[PDB]
Amino acid sequence: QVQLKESGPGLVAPSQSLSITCTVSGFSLNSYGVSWVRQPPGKGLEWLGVIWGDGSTNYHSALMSRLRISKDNSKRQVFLKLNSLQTDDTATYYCTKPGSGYAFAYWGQGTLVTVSSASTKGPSVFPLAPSGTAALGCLVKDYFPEPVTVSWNSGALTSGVHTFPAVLQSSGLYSLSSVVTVPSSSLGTQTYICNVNHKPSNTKVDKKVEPA
Amino acid sequence: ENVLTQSPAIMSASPGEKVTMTCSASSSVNYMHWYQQKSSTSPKLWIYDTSKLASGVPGRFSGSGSGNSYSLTIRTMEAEDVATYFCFQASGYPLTFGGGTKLELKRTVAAPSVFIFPPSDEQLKSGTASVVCLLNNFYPREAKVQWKVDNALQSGNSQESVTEQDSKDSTYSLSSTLTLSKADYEKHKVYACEVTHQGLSSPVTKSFNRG
Ligand SMILES: CC(=O)N[C@H]1[C@H](O[C@H]2[C@@H](O)[C@@H](CO)O[C@H](O[C@@H]3[C@H](O)[C@@H](O)[C@H](O[C@H]4[C@H](O)[C@@H](O)[C@H](O)O[C@@H]4CO)O[C@@H]3CO)[C@@H]2O)O[C@H](CO)[C@H](O)[C@@H]1O[C@@H]1O[C@H](CO)[C@H](O)[C@H](O[C@]2(C(=O)O)C[C@H](O)[C@@H](NC(C)=O)[C@H]([C@H](O)[C@H](O)CO)O2)[C@H]1O
Repeated sequence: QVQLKESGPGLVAPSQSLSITCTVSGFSLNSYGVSWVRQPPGKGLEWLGVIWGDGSTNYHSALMSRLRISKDNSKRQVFLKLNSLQTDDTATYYCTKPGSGYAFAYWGQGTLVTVSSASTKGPSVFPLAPSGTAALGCLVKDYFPEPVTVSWNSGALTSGVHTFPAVLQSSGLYSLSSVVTVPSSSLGTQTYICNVNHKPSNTKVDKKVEPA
Repeated sequence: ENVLTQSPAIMSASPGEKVTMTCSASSSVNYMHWYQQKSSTSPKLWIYDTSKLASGVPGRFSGSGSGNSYSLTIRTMEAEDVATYFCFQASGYPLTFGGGTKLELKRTVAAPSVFIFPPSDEQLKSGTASVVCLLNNFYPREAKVQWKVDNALQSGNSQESVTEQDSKDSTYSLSSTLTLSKADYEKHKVYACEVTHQGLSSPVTKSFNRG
């Protein structure tokens, strides 16, 4: 069971440096290369570099200068350090193991990294109240950085839920809606709570949505 | 840099249709790889050395090509094949990916159901007013929403957001949010949302009166 898992900061200032540790298991770093790939938000994939079994390294030429990859074979860890951070280093970073065809056979989950100088900010949560079928929802305004997760009645309500991707406001803050359609008959008896979690500001909010 | 251009960027297919996307490389390589990615989670290796299937990949998938020009093919499109597919070369540095080919499912036209939400009394106490128009369960993607306050057309004071194709019924949904200041909201009466869409013979309007 080959596994990789990244952990890094989530939000760093430009000109500081990004440090990400990949913690692996189920293969030996002495014998095997680990690569690093990133995905800017809503774009495709960019390869960054590799550290092979022998300790040697190949970096992407756009970055061979601001990037270092290193490891500790004993601790089961690969390290990525990227300096002189720019706004376009904002991205989800993965580590990968090359296997078949030297193509990336195994991937970690990935960590979102947002490059900005601004401070964290938890969202306000407002209800979108209902008027056969009724629509109701939650508006999640003015948070930074990504992500938020939304659920309804603590995971018990998934049928009919649309949670929108987050939109960037003029403030430079994010905003996002989650809606759900239910039968209008159920408005009297049933209880709709939306469960908004912003891990970066440590915010949890449960908004009972009521009829208008 | 071996730039990998994928054709097309975006395409759709009914269940049972054969699909073929291509990857076209600026420098000749001898082996092309493909990943599949679903909705922001980690890419899975899908095809390596041009035509070998990775672990887990159904037989309906194959790959082929040489030199400058490769392709991935699905014998018969299935619902669980909705993803973005990336080509990849590891034949020279830097290692490079395509821009991806996004594969979505065909289905019939469906008009949106349109709902409109006044701003909460909760939000108004805080000094801003967000008015939300919901367009629900429509196909295809393209949909014009514009706003009217006392019949005056609004412009660049609203934004749209869109779901990925829904995995039960293959439709989209859209939220439009008109932003105003508390004061500006409070000096008008009729807020209206006019949606235009190919499934509608005539555009649908939803509105409310402020009180
Ligand atoms: C051998 C080589 O040159 N490797 C390069 C690698 O070249 C590939 C690549 O360009 C691909 C395209 O993706 O084209 C060729 O490979 C073709 C197929 O893709 C490939 O599947 C096929 O493999 C054959 C193999 O030849 C047979 O022997 C085997 O029995 O069957 C398979 C299946 O057919 O061969 C095809 C060609 O005939 C090229 O060969 O490209 C990458 C970049 O993408 C690197 O440049 C590779 O070279 C590495 O260079 C570094 C230094 O920069 C090291 O020298 C590294 O060696 C180690 C390491 O230090 O980590 C040595 C370790 O012993 C080794 N570990 C083990 C257990 O073997 C590891 C390990 O192999 C890798 O970490 C991958 O996990 O590599 C070089 O590999």
